[PDB]
Amino acid sequence: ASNSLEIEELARFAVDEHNKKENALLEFVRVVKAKEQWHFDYQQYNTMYYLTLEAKDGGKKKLYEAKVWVKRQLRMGSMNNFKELQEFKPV
Amino acid sequence: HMTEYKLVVVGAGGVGKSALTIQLIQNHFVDEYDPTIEDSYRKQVVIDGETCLLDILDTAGQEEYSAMRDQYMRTGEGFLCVFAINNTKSFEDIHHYREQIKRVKDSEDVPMVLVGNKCDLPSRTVDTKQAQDLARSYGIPFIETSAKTRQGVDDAFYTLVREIRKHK
Ligand SMILES: Nc1nc2c(ncn2[C@@H]2O[C@H](COP(=O)(O)OP(=O)(O)O)[C@@H](O)[C@H]2O)c(=O)[nH]1
Ligand SMILES: [Mg+2]
Repeated sequence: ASNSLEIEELARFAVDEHNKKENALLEFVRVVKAKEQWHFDYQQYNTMYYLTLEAKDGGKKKLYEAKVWVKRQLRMGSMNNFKELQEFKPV
Repeated sequence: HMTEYKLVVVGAGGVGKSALTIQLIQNHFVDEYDPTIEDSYRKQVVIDGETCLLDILDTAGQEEYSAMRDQYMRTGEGFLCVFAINNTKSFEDIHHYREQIKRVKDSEDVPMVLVGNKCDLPSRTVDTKQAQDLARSYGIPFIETSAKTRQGVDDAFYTLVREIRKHK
């Protein structure tokens, strides 16, 4: 069930990926807004997640917009999963 | 607040319909389920954040009279069409299972997944390419599963639910 993900899981992924890429220490609080846009093709069940989340930055609660891209693709009888943080910026 | 999805598992005797269904319901391999018995199951599962109730019929055949099977075939929203990768005849039969579904639904575009089960076996007779070509010609997704190891079981059922969503 590894490609069945909830909004909260994708928001934690976004914060964790940002912290890794930018050597930051944002602490996830909650999701404020989410838009999920599914993109279907033959054997493709892909989703763009537009997330507004609250995270603590140096002890101060701030809002961030994150975009997470998820690919769920069947190739030669096998499910192929991919997740990437596309964008993370303060509001 | 559950979204109900009515699913039907079809395919030749012996391909693993019962084993696949029971892996999803009971999370273990039941390797000797009476090949003549049909049963339905109600599985509460969260898929992509949606709380779902999967109403699943495990069919035992398409010839013996069954009010329940006729009802599920007519009103079913999505179908797993299962063959075994070591049984060429089960793969050749897929055409006839798909034709029955298209006929009872009176539609060319019915949510389906082609499932090549027993992908644990070394005794493959149906090449992945051969199965993928058939699925592509039908416009239906293809996945290989093992009910024995539970490989691909969740993805087959989740894929069928995602196929139903595309069509709803
Ligand atoms: N090796 C292997 N055997 C399987 C698998 N799934 C089912 N079987 C066996 O294949 C036979 C038929 O399985 P069953 O689920 O009863 O098939 P059904 O007639 O389609 O319901 C039984 O002997 C099962 O133990 C699998 O994934 N791998
Ligand atoms: Mg059976």
